[PDB]
Amino acid sequence: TTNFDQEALLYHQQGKPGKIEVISSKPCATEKDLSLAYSPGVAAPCKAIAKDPAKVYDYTAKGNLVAVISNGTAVLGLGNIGPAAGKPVMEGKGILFKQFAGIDVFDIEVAATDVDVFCNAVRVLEPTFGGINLEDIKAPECFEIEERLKKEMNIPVFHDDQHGTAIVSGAALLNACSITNRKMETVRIVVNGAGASANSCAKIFIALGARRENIIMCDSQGVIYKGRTAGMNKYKEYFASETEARTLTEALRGADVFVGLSVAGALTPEMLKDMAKDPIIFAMANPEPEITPDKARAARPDAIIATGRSDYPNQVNNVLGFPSIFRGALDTRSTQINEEMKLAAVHALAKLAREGGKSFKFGRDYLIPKPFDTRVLLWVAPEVAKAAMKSGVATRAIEDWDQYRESLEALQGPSKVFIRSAINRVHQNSAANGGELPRIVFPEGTSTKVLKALATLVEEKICQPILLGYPERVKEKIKALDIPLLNDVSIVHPSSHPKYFSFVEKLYSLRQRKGINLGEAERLMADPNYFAAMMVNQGEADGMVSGSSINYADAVRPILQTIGVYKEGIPAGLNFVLLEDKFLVLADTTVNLNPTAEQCAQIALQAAKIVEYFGIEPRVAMLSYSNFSGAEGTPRKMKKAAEIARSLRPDLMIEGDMQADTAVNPEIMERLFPFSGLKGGANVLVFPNLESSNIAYKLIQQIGKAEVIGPFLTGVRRSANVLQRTTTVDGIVNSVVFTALEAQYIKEVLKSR
Amino acid sequence: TNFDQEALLYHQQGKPGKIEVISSKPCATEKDLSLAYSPGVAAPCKAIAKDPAKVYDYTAKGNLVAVISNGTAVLGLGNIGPAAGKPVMEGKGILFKQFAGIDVFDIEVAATDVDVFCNAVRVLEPTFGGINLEDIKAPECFEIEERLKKEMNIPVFHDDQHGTAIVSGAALLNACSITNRKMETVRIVVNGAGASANSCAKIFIALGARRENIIMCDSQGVIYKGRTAGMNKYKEYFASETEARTLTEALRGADVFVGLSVAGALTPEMLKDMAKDPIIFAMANPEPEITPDKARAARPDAIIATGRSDYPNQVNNVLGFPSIFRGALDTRSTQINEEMKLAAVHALAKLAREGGKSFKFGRDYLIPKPFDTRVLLWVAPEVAKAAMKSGVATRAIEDWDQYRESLEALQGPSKVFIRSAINRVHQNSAANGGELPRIVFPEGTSTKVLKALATLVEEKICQPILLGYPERVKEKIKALDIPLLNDVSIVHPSSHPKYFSFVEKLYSLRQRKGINLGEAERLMADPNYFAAMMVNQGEADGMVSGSSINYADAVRPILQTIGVYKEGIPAGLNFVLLEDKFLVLADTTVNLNPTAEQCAQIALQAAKIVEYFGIEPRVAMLSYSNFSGAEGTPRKMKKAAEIARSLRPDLMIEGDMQADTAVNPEIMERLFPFSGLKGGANVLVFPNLESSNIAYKLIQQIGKAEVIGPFLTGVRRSANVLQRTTTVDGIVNSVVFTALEAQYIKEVLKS
Ligand SMILES: CC(=O)SCCNC(=O)CCNC(=O)[C@H](O)C(C)(C)COP(=O)(O)OP(=O)(O)OC[C@H]1O[C@@H](n2cnc3c(N)ncnc32)[C@H](O)[C@@H]1OP(=O)(O)O
Ligand SMILES: CC(=O)SCCNC(=O)CCNC(=O)[C@H](O)C(C)(C)COP(=O)(O)OP(=O)(O)OC[C@H]1O[C@@H](n2cnc3c(N)ncnc32)[C@H](O)[C@@H]1OP(=O)(O)O
Repeated sequence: TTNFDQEALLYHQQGKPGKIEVISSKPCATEKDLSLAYSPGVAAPCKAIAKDPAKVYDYTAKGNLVAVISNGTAVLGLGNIGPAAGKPVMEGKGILFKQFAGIDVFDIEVAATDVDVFCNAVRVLEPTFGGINLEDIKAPECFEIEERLKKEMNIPVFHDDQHGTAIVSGAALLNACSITNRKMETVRIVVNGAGASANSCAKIFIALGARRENIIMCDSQGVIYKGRTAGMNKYKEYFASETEARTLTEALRGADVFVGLSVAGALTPEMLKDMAKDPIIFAMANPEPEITPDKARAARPDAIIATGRSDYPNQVNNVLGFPSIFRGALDTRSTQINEEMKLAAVHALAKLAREGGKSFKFGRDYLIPKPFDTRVLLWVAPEVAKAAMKSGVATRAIEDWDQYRESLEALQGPSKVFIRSAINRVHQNSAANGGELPRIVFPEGTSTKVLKALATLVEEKICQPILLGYPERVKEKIKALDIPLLNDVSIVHPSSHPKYFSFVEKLYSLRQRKGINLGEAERLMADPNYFAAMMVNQGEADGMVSGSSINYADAVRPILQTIGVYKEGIPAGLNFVLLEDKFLVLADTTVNLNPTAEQCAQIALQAAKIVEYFGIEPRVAMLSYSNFSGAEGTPRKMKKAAEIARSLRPDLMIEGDMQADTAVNPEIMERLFPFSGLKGGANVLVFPNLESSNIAYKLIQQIGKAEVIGPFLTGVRRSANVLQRTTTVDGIVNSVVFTALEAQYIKEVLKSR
Repeated sequence: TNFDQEALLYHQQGKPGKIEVISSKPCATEKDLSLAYSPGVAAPCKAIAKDPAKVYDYTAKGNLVAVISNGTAVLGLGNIGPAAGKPVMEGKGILFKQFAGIDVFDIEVAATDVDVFCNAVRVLEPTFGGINLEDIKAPECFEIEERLKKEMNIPVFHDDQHGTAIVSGAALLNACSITNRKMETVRIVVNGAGASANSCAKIFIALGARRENIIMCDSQGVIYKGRTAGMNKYKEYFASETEARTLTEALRGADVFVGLSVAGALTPEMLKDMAKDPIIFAMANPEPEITPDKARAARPDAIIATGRSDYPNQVNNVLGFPSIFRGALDTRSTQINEEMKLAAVHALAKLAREGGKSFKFGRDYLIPKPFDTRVLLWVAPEVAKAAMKSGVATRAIEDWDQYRESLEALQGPSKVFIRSAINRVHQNSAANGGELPRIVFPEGTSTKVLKALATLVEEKICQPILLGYPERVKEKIKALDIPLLNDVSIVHPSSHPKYFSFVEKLYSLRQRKGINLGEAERLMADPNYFAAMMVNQGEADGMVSGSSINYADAVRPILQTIGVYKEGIPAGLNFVLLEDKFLVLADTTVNLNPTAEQCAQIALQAAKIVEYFGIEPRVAMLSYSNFSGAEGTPRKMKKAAEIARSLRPDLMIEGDMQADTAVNPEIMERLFPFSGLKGGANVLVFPNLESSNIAYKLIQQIGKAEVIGPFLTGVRRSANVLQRTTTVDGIVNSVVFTALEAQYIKEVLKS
């Protein structure tokens, strides 16, 4: 079938099949380690737990192990396809738990559509798990199953499909009512859809203060009125209204809030006209919402809008709810997830939306936190903890809350969140600038890697790409690769660009005494690399990305000739290694073969200032094959480099010469060279020659199991980066994210002066 | 209680428990999640809905085993409960991952009733590729297993029932082969009616024993046909028509005793009256029915197996389930039938009757050791073959070499490289009459060195010789409380008999390099110089230094004393132990800026070492460039590769190239298919000391791979200098490989 589907298929099938693997968190390499992990040593925890059962939480994974359980009768938007065919989404859901709350998950697909047998099978699994996440079970069975297992089991039971939308949209409505000066007891709500999510929406809205009579529920047969027989059951009567309205159009007349849990296009302009002033629209249907935010505001300008789409503001995404909720539950070793806790989550999210460089402004286009916000865990998980204890369902009290947030941050390290946060920041930047995306030029307009990355990139609003090349030939490669998301992208052929000759004049004037006269300037300016560099220089672009298809020197050279270094700056490649507790910055990985002490120092200063952009204390090591010897050669160079750097930046920890492990490992430093002023391990590593840097970062990238992003060109006046030609597509995507950042930053600085 | 306390903290420290579920694929970024979850995840779903079998292609199913228990028969603690059994189930899981690379969900079920238990497990089938029932008390377990085996279409296997049967079965085959018995005539009595017994009888009969020649006993005595007292459906399976009623009566003239019982049950009288060449399987835990020394005291002709590791012929289940399930899953089988269990038995037995060299088949080696790295490669394919032949397989394995490759991928260097080294050292010693390698450690007062030596002498790795003032070294040894080193030889250099002969030698070597006799004497008083000379003159087999001194100062007296072999160059070499492969990095320590020629020779040295471990070396000359050959190191590395290829035309040697280009074959094929390096490189030669040194140290710290070394190559005798940043575990590894280098050199010298 399609391209994206094929990618997903290969994603699941390549290497190890599936998306999860169960590994040891403790040593198990030697026979002794196994004598502790298994017999005869493993008897010790058992004996303990046998005598004091609660201690299962102390000696086993339970305190962080959640079950994602399903019979696959309501998978995503695919319906009743079976448990086995539902296994990939349950593995996926597990991944969300791990990435957002650091929770371990076993995905359990049960072959039981009978409620009775499903519950009998699951109930009895309780000793194994810290909590149960029911997922993708069709209505009305899911209601019966969750209600039953919620009490029969002494660990939390939570069907996300029912309550996620209710919780998140609950927060969104709290804030929207606050903006429009509504009080909920008077708010008239209409819910369209009778799936698993609808009932929980009405209940949560009432828990927040809305009145039942002011809420009207609809399904495929229309308004769910009291006394209806056609297509009803026990649970659809739970919120049947005694309203006179019978069609969807009639329920929404003079209405305040629309909660759409149905089908695309279901909400019509006629319906919109007859809502109350400042109508609140939740169009949560999948794959397309009941109406797009643009159509809704087109019909009625005072509207407030939320979707399940990330393309549009106010995305309600279930990922805002279950990770923090289960987190709070597990850390308090709670017996359930009750209404007090769900409400605690609702309010925590809502409050979070209502409160470095830029930040999202609270308003009609910002009603709830963004999914890639690292603070949701920090804010929500503890309020859930608090609510669990206050309700008495917690069995373990949390006393030190700061210490608790430390424990939560540890769960959210750079290997999980750095890129996520970068992307968010790009979004805060564009949003805070009236929404324009940075204009980024790609001189390699026919590069397969580049076009494929741009698909991802344009879809997620990271930049506005401009491609360079012959328009017919690039439109052709784009069609051959079947990437339709790029039919709008600007394509420019340099020689026929209107600003071409002014560009050549500029290059000429810049390099007329460096071997480039008008003839030659014209020649060079016809080259996309040069044209791109000049667009960036002249402000016709906010940044540029090249080198996907040629060696670094050739790609970087026009950048250095056109844009040049800023005062005292030095052109230098820099990469991030995204580890779990920290990230390391490596420089210079691309430009300088054999930098002097002076040059190494400046590189250090540049990397340092970048690290600071990310709110980290840079701690710098000048790497060598030597430990504090200062011997003739590389040792003296790196020692002097550290000395110079410290003189220009006396506030920073900068040390050298030292070996790499001495540098990154603080115990080694304290045990062997405690006189060193570098403490806590360095996070910035500058190399003595191009061999060491280029080789190190590439090896780490290939055989280490840590993401590394870059190289990023530092030292230059305007925004430009040269990819490693060995890059992957996902690599280019990460690169362009950070180029979008650099571009946004530099544009901001230019607009100040 | 101290071992107990250690185990407790082991479980309590860091993350509670012993397991965590991690992603095997990228899933941090927006794109990655759009593939791991909605909307991309719809694609595999839609596929599986269409063809349920594809659940094996797009999910962990084909490598996921449930270790399921209710905690009614946990280890040797009995009916202790589901929550209390959780630690051993996680543990069992760790064993699955380590011995077969199988992922496991530990499932502790709160159900003592057979019908509800079975109803809960039956319905989990879509989740797992197989079910390993564990620690469920008899007789429930019998009913449960038979039932779920019928009801479920994925393999069902209660290891407690069949493990001892299978392993001791292999053992019995071999023991009978040594003693020239045919199974048809062998008289067996098995003592104990636990979960293990019936399956023992069943497997023995499958191997050729007659039901009539087998007697079962429990606490009340012989299980005869027509006995009523305390019998049940399953104790009837092997009721004998024997006239014997006591155990002692059954064992009279018997060939085999299978003890699945209690300590002391086998007595000299019943033992005296077993047949000639009695076979004793004393597998009670914690203590055997009888110790091997006492059984041989009573009957010298006895062959003995225990469940304990202290003694030869250990019967341990860990030899069974990992390959059994491996074979099962890889053929995507619907069950584990008797045919497969037998395949396991026969393969285990054959493997024992066959690293560089191995053990001697006889009465003290009837089966492989539990930690034999050959087991998975040997057993899993025979299980698979049996699975296919018996029709329970749903996916045929076509290429057996491709399959053994895949199993090697599962049991890669990160799990077994050091293990195999240790085994190889042991077998070298063993094949050479038990002499341990003489390794001299000049830093006799180094705490890190002493701590490593504890493990080293404990594990029969070498004969250490410490250097320093005997007083101060014993003083520190007592201070650190390491009692295993009260026997170790300690030498004060100037007080050694061969001291002056050593100084003369140094003199004659360096009399024209700035050293006359006085100076020679003076230097030879230095432990580093003394150690070097000791190794040189053969008064030691090797040396390891550099724990408390910088590398240059440590390595210099070695190079001045022992020196390089012809055409050789001193070079530091490291291994990176990854999961699919190991990488070799050189030269990581000595040469600041090796020439092309030097880089070539370094390459050759690394190559020969890799070949020593049975790998095809593939060499990349690293640069900041891809096949540019520009002035500078690119040119140097291109030339280096050309020279290497000239000296070893049979090898894949290529350059100049970047590191990702080198280790990654896709990059290479995508960008530089003209190159002669195919399949990724495993030997990486660096253009300078900065790059090599920084690389191995960085990888070691932030990478998640063990890195071992540096090892000094190019020198005439076995000597290595540690990185001063080494940890103690680092020193034990280093000394392992030093022992190997030492053994090898001694062997070639005797030629
Ligand atoms: C991602 C990867 O895999 S990276 C691959 C490994 N790295 C490489 O292949 C690149 C290695 N380095 C080089 O090739 C060279 O140092 C280059 C290309 C960066 C310099 O280019 P050269 O051909 O030597 O001189 P060139 O005229 O092109 O210099 C470019 C411009 O920037 C300036 N410039 C170049 N390098 C520097 C530097 N370290 N510091 C300050 N200014 C510099 C120059 O002055 C020049 O501007 P100007 O001539 O108008 O004054
Ligand atoms: C694990 C880690 O962290 S390593 C840290 C980084 N590595 C280092 O710091 C060591 C840096 N390298 C060096 O300092 C030098 O290369 C050393 C120590 C290897 C040798 O340096 P020198 O001071 O010249 O040694 P020295 O002059 O005493 O001679 C060494 C002996 O070995 C020989 N030798 C030394 N290097 C070599 C070589 N690459 N090739 C062949 N022979 C050599 C010499 O012939 C000499 O013997 P000779 O006296 O008969 O001529």
